[PDB]
Amino acid sequence: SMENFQKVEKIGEGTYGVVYKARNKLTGEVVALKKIRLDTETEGVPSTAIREISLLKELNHPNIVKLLDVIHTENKLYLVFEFLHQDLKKFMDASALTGIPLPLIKSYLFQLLQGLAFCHSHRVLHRDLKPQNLLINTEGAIKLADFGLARAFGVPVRTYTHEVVTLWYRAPEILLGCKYYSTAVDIWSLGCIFAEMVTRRALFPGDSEIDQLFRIFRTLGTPDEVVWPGVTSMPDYKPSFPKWARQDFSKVVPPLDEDGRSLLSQMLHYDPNKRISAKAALAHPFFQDVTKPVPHLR
Amino acid sequence: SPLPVLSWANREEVWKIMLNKEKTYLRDQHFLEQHPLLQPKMRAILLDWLMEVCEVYKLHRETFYLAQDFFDRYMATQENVVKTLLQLIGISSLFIAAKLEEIYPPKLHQFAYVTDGACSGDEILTMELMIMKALKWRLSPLTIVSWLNVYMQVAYLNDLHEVLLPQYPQQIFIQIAELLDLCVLDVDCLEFPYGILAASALYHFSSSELMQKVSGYQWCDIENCVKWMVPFAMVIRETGSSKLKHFRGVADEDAHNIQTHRDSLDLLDK
Ligand SMILES: CCc1cnn2c(NCc3ccc[n+](O)c3)cc(N3CCCC[C@H]3CCO)nc12
Repeated sequence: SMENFQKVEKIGEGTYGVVYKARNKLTGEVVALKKIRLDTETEGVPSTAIREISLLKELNHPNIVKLLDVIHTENKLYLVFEFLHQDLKKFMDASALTGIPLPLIKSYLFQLLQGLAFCHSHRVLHRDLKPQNLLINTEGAIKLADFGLARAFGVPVRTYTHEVVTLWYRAPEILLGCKYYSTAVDIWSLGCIFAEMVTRRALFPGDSEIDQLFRIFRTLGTPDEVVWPGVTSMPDYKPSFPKWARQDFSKVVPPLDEDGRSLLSQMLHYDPNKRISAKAALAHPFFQDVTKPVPHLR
Repeated sequence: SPLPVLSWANREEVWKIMLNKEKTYLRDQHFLEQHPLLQPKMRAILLDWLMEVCEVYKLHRETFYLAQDFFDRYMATQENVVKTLLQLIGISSLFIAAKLEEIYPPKLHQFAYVTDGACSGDEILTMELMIMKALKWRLSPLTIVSWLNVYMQVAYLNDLHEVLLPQYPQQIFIQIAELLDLCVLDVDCLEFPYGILAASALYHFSSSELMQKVSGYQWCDIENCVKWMVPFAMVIRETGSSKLKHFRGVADEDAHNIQTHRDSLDLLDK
């Protein structure tokens, strides 16, 4: 069934399957193949695969990866995607000594906040926003990839999987065991990736669930019922947690201007109900140069 | 546009994407008009059987409605189907649905065991790929019960318009669900959008006014659907509404979301 594709290089693993860079023998078109071995699968097509395919076949936006086709070779299921020349984790690493230019950060964040606003409006939670899943091209574009851990949400939401986001980019509401979670979990991840682009170091590089919380608490200050109405009542909340004060964002992210620091702050609000939204974040003065508003009816 | 003002997106945009999705997810009431060996009461007995397995396995009303949507949509792609193929198509539609919606879905064997040997894990594993390939991997529909969820949330919303945190009575939800479960058994429901069917069942338990407030649809939009649901509503009303069941290992804040089973076919005969 994959008779027109020639595997060129192994790209990596990701949420599920194995990613290979392949070439269309006739077309000259380069794709990324995500191969799933059905022969090994006891429950058949994994739920992670079924979700990625159905969610992305309904998510067409320039800042979201394009699923090109799905091919089954009576042993294997291949997901054929658009190929992107680099991932944001490799790029930040290559730029660790240099630094990413602030205009390129602002461009990347803006495009990332657009892909998310689209996901969220189509009622899709990414639940795995980490730099290895954010794919860049040579032209200046960044796209959301790997929807393997994503889920479509209801209006209203209900209890979803707890073991859900990459530890370093995990929102305090997941960590503190809230029953419900939503769109705010992805904005937290983006807040972290934003500061990591600025500082070239992970914002909260915890080694356990408890260390993750403490690292957050040390920087943003231990939360209370005023900053977060509901904390003290939440499952994993312990009154024995050390009491820290919020650090000045001038020390936390020094290259970032007043408008940059404001957006980051609202993106990292403890209260999911108060945390900025992807759409709102687009209207923040930090992008008031890169974007000009549109007339509002009614 | 019944959704309140939204934080994460434009409430009009969200609602219109939701609406435009029913236009991209087609379902036809004359699908057995492609399968001449098949009778509409066969669909009803299978749909009833899947509700029972769902309750047995404590599955969500959502995963049952995903299987129903998958079944009715897969048939519209098939030409000639025998009565014997139905147990396989139904349980495989349920197997895909369970994996998409549940955190800990029942294993492949649990789905084979519940067919009493008539279906092996291998046929389920093959059928699953035929259904998915035939549906063209369009497995994210806004189910009948998905709409009642929306409607019920919009009814129980205060000045702090928190549209995602669930706040509504469980008993009222069940009583509206039961009616929808009873109408889903008759293949004629597919002439009415899932949004319309849900609104109309809500109407039979409330009024035109609440219905419009929570769903957006005008009475004219709902008139032919309420007209058709009229017998079903009375069969339920004649019997008296059911009670909110408890399920072991299932938290009570979600007991209303667990699929249940009754004498739905005996009631359907009317
Ligand atoms: C949607 C599939 C896709 C398309 N491009 N692409 C890239 N491109 C960057 C690139 C290409 C060639 C060599 N080097 O390594 C970097 C990486 C990547 N991933 C990163 C590694 C773990 C798997 C996977 C996760 C995210 O889908 N997946 C993909």
